[PDB]
Amino acid sequence: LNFGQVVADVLCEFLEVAVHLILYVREVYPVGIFQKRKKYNVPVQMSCHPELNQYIQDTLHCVKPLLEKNDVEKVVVVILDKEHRPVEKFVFEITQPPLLSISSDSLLSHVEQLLAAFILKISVCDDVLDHNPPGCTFTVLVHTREAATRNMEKIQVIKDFPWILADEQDVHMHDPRLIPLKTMTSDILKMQLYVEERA
Amino acid sequence: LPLRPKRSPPVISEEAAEDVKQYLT
Repeated sequence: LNFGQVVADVLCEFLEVAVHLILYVREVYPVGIFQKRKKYNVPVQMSCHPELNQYIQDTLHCVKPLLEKNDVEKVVVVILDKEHRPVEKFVFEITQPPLLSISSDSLLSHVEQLLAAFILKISVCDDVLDHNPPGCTFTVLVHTREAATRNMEKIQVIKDFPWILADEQDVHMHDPRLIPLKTMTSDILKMQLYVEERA
Repeated sequence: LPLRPKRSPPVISEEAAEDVKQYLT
């Protein structure tokens, strides 16, 4: 029983809900494709677009093996402008502790309560951020652990869904404004969510 | 310097969005 995989499963399920909600509250896609649902006993917005949904799944299916090995330092949803310059970065800083502690109080109910606080802070974030310019798109970037083995080929999990090294153009954000969202420390996960935004 | 998908997310036309709103709730 590999609890690092248990943690990776919780993260990918959460990261899907989070990416969906980010695309909603940042209006990256039209509001019509989104449906109001409840996850972690908290209101969320899931897109019903089949190919957008498959794109997020393929991305996270690829990230998951790296999460299972604790080889991921950041998962970043980056929002591009019409000219492909980054406007905002939604940085999910992730690290499992050196030894995971699995309590039988309730592993699940309390990590989900902690993740629920992340969902609520995302919802209200469009009262602090400036409205993005029209025609924005998004991208997911994965920062791998300092010493990680051949991650470029471990992340190629989905057929015909390749990965690449990002450019400096994909990440360039000189002197941004920092918007902390939520920080959790559990006996299975330390996660930081904050937003960098173009000055 | 991080990793990214080489494939870009789909572009969803307003027509597709209306269809998604209309037929996939």
